[PDB]
Amino acid sequence: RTLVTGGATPELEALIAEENALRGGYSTPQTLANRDRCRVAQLALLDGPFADLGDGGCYGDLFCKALKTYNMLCFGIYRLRDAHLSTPSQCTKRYVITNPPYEFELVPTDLIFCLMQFD
Amino acid sequence: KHIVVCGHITLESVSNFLKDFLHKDRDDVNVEIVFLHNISPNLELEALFKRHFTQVEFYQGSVLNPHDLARVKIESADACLILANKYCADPDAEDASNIMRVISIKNYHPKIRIITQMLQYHNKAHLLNIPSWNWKEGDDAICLAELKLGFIAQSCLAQGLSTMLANLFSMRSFIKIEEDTWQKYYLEGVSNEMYTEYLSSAFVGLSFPTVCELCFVKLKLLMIAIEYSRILINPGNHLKIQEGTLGFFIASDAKEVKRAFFYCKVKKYDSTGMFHWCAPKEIEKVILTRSEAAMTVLSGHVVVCIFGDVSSALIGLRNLVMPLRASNFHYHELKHIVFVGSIEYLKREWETLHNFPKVSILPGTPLSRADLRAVNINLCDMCVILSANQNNIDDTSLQDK
Amino acid sequence: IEKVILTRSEAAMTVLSGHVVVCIFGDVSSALIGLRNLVMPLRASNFHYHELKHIVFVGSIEYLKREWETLHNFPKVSILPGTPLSRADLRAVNINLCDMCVILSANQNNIDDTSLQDKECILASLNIKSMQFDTTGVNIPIITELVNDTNVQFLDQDDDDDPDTELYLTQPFACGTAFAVSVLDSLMSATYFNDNILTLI
Repeated sequence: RTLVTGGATPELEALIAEENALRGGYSTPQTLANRDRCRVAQLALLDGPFADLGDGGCYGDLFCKALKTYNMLCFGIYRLRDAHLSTPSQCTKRYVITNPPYEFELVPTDLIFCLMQFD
Repeated sequence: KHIVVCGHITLESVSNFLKDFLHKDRDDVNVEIVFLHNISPNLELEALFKRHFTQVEFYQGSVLNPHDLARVKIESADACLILANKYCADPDAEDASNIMRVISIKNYHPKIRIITQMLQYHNKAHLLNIPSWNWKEGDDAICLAELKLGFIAQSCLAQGLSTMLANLFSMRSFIKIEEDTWQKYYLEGVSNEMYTEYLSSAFVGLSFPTVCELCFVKLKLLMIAIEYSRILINPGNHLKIQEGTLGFFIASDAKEVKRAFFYCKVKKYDSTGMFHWCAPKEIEKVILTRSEAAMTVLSGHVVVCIFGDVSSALIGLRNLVMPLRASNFHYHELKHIVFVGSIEYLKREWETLHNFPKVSILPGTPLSRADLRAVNINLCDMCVILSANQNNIDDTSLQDK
Repeated sequence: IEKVILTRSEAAMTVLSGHVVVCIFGDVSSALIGLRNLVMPLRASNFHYHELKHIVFVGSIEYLKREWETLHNFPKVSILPGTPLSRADLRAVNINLCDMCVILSANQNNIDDTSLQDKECILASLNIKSMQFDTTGVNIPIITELVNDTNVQFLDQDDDDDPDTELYLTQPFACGTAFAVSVLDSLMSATYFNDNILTLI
């Protein structure tokens, strides 16, 4: 719930139990650091700084580098259906890879599931 | 120990629940399962019960009868499970029935764990207002509409996340495929599941990214969250992990999960500050036309298609818009949302959406290629197709045509 | 009616103590139940004016407007549109300081469902019992009306609920926090043998 519904905090749960509605508020020293949480994102390893590792680099190497560089958690790979096949084609359908091992190569046209912080 | 399963006892749901709960790859299956229903089972269902002879026992009775509840020995049961008809014509009647089941169970025994489905989100407050209910203790209820709409909304921002999350709960083994296709890679991906277990005490002063990379490079486990009264999704470089924080694990089986413990060495936002909030807006301020959509340049947006009318039920599009208006996003990074469908139906739900910004409505039908070209469906980030009347239509087959 | 219409803010800023609240589950289509006979003994004249009990109403404004034509002549009456299931709404009328709470059911007559009988009344009673204040809602005196006698088992939790047991032996009826119309059937045999209804009732 707290991952997919934006946020399910005890304070919000108590407020919705009390009111069954939502009301606007005002800026405070608190409820402004409340935005500091990770969100879902997709990263393309084509133009970013990690595109160098996208040729044949290790997925675990990419993961540890992203964490130690930006606290940039990544856990999934979005890969084309016929990317593994040597025959080129116009198919753009992409399947999902869940928790790749450390010794996993990278296709230069791969999309990676990721989580990033807030500024 | 034994558990009690009651509610919409239908054979396909029972088969799915048994094949998921009693899967061979679990640790222990010593717990027993007891059923309750007011209708006698059919011959193939006695065949299934005979197949699972020493794990499940059936009984005849009503969950609203205290004599039946004492007969099933609920006071000795570890937890109670409630199944609801996901394909009921009237969602409100099923929700009220499930609420009555919960009330009866809590009345017979105050302290016991109950898990149930929830067709509509607006009755969650009704269920929570029960005096004996305490979700802090472990009384948890799942809302089907909330989870589905959240999955779709998060898939809008990042495609594939819906199945990424949905494949983390189906308890499955690993099956090898040697055909060198996408199937083997997808199956190796889906072989993983979700587990929770307390980490070793050696990780106290370490930072969260440091312990993440350490556990990854050491024993091939990765973190997604930790328990703090709150669950923090990937804290970064400023949180020192406490003792017994119950980190969340992703692995193929609980055996590698156990390895971690045995370690060898103006009003812009909501009053809560959780989501963006704006002043109430009249629907006429967000009604658009074909020419208005043509002159309105839209790119990198979200288009949702809704089919229904006044006679149709309610989906709860507020519960879909809500995760897309979180405070985690900046204001100018928000995704514009437009609506295509019946205005007569959509006025029944607009009153739950006037507090959100960047919302547009285009009356018509989503089968109009002119309308789809007007909303610039070429440049949309994600297109969503729903159907309010998917359940109440007469034909058993030919659904969502 | 506009003179006695009260919204949440003005109801909250006003103070009420030792009052009587009424919860109504009805609409325009629901059958009339009659409330002049309810406010009548409260607005008798044995009481002095200062010791009179204030009465406020929580229910659908349509039903209140339909019933107002026979009720506007009584003093110290207020109307609050809304629903009795809202925790903030119940907090706005200071139930913790309220003398006692009454729950009705306007649409009990026309509903033909064997199940779901008095479900809204049971839910409201559970909610008011589950009320928590700065001290909880179990001590709030309430009376509820029931149309199915078997539903009385759900009104309390620390009770040995049994279906074979009849009505008056139950803990809610013995404590006076529950009531039903089925008790009134004995009045026919009572009045056949005597003349008690003519004066005493």
